[PDB]
Amino acid sequence: VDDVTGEKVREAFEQFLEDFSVQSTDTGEVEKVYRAQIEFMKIYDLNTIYIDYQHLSMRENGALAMAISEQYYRFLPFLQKGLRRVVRKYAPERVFQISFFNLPTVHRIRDIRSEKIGSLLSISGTVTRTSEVRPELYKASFTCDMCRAIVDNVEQSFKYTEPTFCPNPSCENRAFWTLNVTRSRFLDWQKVRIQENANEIPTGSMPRTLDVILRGDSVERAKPGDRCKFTGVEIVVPDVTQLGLPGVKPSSTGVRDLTYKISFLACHVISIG
Amino acid sequence: NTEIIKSFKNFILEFRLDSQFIYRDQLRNNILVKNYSLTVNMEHLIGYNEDIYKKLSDEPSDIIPLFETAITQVAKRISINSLPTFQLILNSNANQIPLRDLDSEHVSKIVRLSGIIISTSVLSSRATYLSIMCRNCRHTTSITINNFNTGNTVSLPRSCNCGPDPYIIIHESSKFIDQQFLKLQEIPELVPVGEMPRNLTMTCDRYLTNKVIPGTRVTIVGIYSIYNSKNSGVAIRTPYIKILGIQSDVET
Amino acid sequence: PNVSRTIARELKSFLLEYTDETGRSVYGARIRTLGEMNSESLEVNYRHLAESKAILALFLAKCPEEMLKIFDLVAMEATELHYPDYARIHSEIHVRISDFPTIYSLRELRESNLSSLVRVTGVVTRRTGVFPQLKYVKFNCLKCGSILGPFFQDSNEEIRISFCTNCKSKGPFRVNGEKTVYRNYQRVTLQEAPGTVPPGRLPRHREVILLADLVDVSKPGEEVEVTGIYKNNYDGNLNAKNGFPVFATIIEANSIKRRE
Repeated sequence: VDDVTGEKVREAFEQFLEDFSVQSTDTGEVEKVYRAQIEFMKIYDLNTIYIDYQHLSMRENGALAMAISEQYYRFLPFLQKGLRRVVRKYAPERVFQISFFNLPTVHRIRDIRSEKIGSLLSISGTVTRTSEVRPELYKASFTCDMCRAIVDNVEQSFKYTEPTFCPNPSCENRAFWTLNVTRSRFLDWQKVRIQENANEIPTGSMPRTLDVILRGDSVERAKPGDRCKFTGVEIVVPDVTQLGLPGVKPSSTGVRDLTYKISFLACHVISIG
Repeated sequence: NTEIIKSFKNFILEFRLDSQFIYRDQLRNNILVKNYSLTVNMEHLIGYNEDIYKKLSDEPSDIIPLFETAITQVAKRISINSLPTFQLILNSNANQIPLRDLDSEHVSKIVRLSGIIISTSVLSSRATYLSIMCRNCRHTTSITINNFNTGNTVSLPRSCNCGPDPYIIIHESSKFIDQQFLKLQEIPELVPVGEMPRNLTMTCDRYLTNKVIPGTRVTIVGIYSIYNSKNSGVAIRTPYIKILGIQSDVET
Repeated sequence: PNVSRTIARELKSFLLEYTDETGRSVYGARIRTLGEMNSESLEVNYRHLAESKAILALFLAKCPEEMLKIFDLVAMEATELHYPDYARIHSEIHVRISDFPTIYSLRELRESNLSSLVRVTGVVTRRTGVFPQLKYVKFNCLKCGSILGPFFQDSNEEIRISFCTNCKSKGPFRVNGEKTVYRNYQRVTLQEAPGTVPPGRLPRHREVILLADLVDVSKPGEEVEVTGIYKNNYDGNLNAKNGFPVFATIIEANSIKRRE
């Protein structure tokens, strides 16, 4: 089902960058620029790409980008596997991040609504109160009671938990959340608070904010107080601290209520303005 | 534990300078006034025997509560009902350790030093001998604590099964003592040119309370010990000096 | 590994047989300055070792947490041919690796500089008091005896070494105050120097652990140059943040230089 159409967006994207999306010849951009973008990262090894959004939508006439604009969150397992089938036919300690840019529209803070969860969009704002750079886990090696410390798979999510199946000892799913730093691959991120631009808003009534996560190789590119555009994803984060203004928050029948709020994720930041 | 009493019980009875012997005349004149203590000069231990002071200098926390029961077996050779546990107060003069250089090596060692006292506290109560009864079994017992190492080193047991800690302290038959909790600042003539003057906190036992006013120059002989309350780090303890014998000057 | 015995005999010749500038081997005339100050610290330059053997210069930047133990264990038996009665004065020497220019000011610390020797300058902001640390976890098991052998929890880790099947079954263990070797401890933070700031940005903090010799070497307001290592401290790392598995990073110091 989703495995089927997940390979279709995989094989189309794998067939996309193997072909060229640039027409003007004899003045640059000749013969599959994305193959030429690979070899420059083969010399330098910074593990990223910077591909256009319009250039994806020019070939199939938006037959593919409308899914990538809508169901963007589900396809990053399938876009990462599709890129890794390409470079192993090209290039011989590796991780890869897929950055987009050149979007048609710029949205604002007041137009943020929950019909666009897992989609792609841009936003402009003012950067305030940056923080420090810290590692995040993203892959664990949690051992067990027996000497088999084999743990390179499950529970890389946003919960800091360890796995349940494939038991090393003869026991069941024992205690969890162990991170043995001998083999675990951390990336770095920081947290900033974006604020709406001054010369758009009406009469001054404390304009609303967000908190944005900058993952990967985008760190310390946000200056304290300059305007920027960003990438599309809009996650929601489980939190505990929201209390005092109650609604109908559904319970979990270990009892725990669920409180949600909005947080923004990025992959490419551009400092226009 | 065994027979180190008799190696000290002969020290009180038989120590003797030229004509008049001291520790059977200091033990008798401190009972008629009802004073209940003793003052050992620490040079007279090592002149009489070196093997005794070898044990006392190595592991002092387990042997001074053995000498306190070696006195109260001698005061029943003089008085013949209520004779409590005696207290041992000692003083000497080897070499002052300044307050700035107290390393991690001097844990549980006899250390003397000097300084100025800043503040005191209000008195309190510590228990020595208490009586316990269980709530369901009602099996009475008696725990006698004599050692002092501040929070908890000796506590209630777990069974005489019955529940988690079924024991109650009975307040109608016990004995209690005092504690004082001073503070001590180093002398400003060992000047901290780029530092502030540090400080330590001591404890005092039953017969050294209310002896010193804030603002004096003292010399203090004690055990540099450690305690682990959380009242800022991982596996971090805190230092304090269990005073046994404050040799102040003339108060002036 | 078990290749360490090949390492032990072959850096020992660079404590005795490394000479320079017409005799006077600088690490034969260095152990004589131990003892007469009695200080358990060997100074070792990095340029004086990298020019001879380029193999071990790589094995300092790769994993110095297991490399420096072997570099300390044979460092005892270099002094023992000079001072044979040195088992009883601290019984231990740790080492003092000199300059290795990795990080420029403060802010180049990514994943790619993890668990490696980093050299960094800064300014001391504030510092705590001096405390003892355990360094020797000694149990209080009720089934076994209360000596029980020396076990090591000497990190920022606080190891969950449970006592199971000690004498006949799992005896309940605590800690006592008996016969263990404590050592000093003092946390001092450090921020970026005001001369080499980029325009506009605030300076950044970092926590530095000192250990057992280098306490009371700082004073608040000094241009200090730390040559520590860089690890991934657990034990309360963002306790209210479990949706973001974000770890705390503390530099454990290995040397301290003043302003130059």
